[PDB]
Amino acid sequence: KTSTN
Amino acid sequence: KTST
Amino acid sequence: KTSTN
Amino acid sequence: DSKTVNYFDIITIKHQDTDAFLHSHLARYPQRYEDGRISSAGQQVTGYTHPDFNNQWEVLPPHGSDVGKGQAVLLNQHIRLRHVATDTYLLAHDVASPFYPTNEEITTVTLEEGDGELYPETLFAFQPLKKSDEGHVLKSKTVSFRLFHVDTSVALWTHNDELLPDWGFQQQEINGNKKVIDPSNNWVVDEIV
Amino acid sequence: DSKTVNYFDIITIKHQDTDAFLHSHLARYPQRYEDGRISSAGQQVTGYTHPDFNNQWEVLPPHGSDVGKGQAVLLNQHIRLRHVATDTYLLAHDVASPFYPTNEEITTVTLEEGDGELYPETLFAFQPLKKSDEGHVLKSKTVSFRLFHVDTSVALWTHNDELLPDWGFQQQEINGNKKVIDPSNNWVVDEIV
Amino acid sequence: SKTVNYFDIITIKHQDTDAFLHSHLARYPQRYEDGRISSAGQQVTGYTHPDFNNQWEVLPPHGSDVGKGQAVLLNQHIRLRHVATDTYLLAHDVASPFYPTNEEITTVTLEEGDGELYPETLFAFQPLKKSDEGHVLKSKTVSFRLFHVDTSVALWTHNDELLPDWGFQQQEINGNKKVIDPSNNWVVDEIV
Repeated sequence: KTSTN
Repeated sequence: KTST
Repeated sequence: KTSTN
Repeated sequence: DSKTVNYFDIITIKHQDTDAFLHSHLARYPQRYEDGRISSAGQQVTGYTHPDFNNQWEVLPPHGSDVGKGQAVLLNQHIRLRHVATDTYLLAHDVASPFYPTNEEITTVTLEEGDGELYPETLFAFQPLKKSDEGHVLKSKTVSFRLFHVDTSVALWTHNDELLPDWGFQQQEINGNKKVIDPSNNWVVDEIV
Repeated sequence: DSKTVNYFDIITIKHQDTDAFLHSHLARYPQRYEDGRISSAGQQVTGYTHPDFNNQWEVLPPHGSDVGKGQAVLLNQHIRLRHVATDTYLLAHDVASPFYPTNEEITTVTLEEGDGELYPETLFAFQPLKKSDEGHVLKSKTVSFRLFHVDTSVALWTHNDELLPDWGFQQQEINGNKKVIDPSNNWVVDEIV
Repeated sequence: SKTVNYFDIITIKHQDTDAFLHSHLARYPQRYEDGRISSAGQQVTGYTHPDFNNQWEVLPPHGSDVGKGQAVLLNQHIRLRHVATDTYLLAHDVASPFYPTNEEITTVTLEEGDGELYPETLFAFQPLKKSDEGHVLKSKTVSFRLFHVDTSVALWTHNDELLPDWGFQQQEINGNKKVIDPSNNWVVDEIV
């Protein structure tokens, strides 16, 4: 779920 | 195959 | 080839 | 140079800086990391320093190729990599990796998952370090390359300064590095099985 | 978040007035423009409004610098820019641009040419808007600059009132503006990749 | 500027586009989008970067009074062996990728090229002016057409449209039946 950033 |  | 002007 | 890699060959892929092999197995990423971030819970892809059946990958052409036996893999051609031991396809996507929120999680997917909506995300290239080498033959041992993900433009990266937790058996984390030009992104084909 | 730009970083460079990224790709300028002018037939450099791998540039020092990792790029130091996706050097020269006969064509050249006879034409500077900011560290996002060509004293410029034709994929023209001190020449480093 | 001798390895550079005559193991697709059928042979392309796959060995014809260490003269018959793949340059009456009226340029194996297809592997460094026949071929300073003896075409390239992905977006090379055209002009860039 967690996108890169 | 296809000629010029 | 063509210069600026 | 030992040998030319052809499509449908089975290969092992070794990181130059750490000597770890690109590796996979049935264990999955934990649903959540300690900092609360969410993974895909997908199949782990790791760096493994020991020779092992689970280091074997089959090099495959893209869909609609018309390629057959005995044809060399060339640098910068689009390819797919099938994990031999679990029969799954390598994939990268915009999901934060285990240790580097800015780098992408690398996983594998089943044949059905990989040939449908997610197919474009299964395409990689053996990207030459010098672009002028595109179209040269992929050979074992002597040709360095980046494993480049076509869809998100990351290069596969690993390290051994910190190892995965117990759920990763203290193997090396693999992730997609968005900075493609980095010597730690360099791999070789170690052997053709 | 503003971060310091170091030599050998990979960056994206964004035009203040149009929000376009400094971009390149394999397509070439037409040998001649409709009015009969002759281009260099070199690789196109354009302004591209979407995030893309082809917006990425590596910041490099001049020949004989001995600069290594962890050294900040300073405003008005001489720099070079290598296009990551095609492995070529940014270059300007006294050739009339696509839409502006008085402005210079901006292109990229192969590593061999750019490190050989054309080397002097590959030198640029992040020129500060204020001369009193000479020697200050370059930061992403918060420091505006002009991209100044050392050999011909132009600043890179773009616009979006008219776009390149189909041969440029309707991207923005980039050219060398001889009027250097002008806010339409302002860029920032958008990201360190 | 130095003399090109038989058995020298050279790179050959197009004047208008700066592309090098190039080859690699990739093949032409069996069918093009417009339905024409290629030979499915090895690709020959124009490549803007210096590279090993730009190297060709200049060879004499089979029963020639020319030998190694002797100058190539303009309009003499020659053969070109791609060094990296060990194949012979060849042209034939097959429609090229982008130009139905121009000929496909390919390479063939040593066995094919020394056998039934041999006559099609013969080329000439054709002088721009016929009066320059017999002059010594030199790098950098002598322009010529790369002329196919068996079909009377001149090798041509362009960079307004690039090859598809199966050709790495390199330039198409093909045989131009209009021989006298400045876009057919090449030079030898370097002797390796």
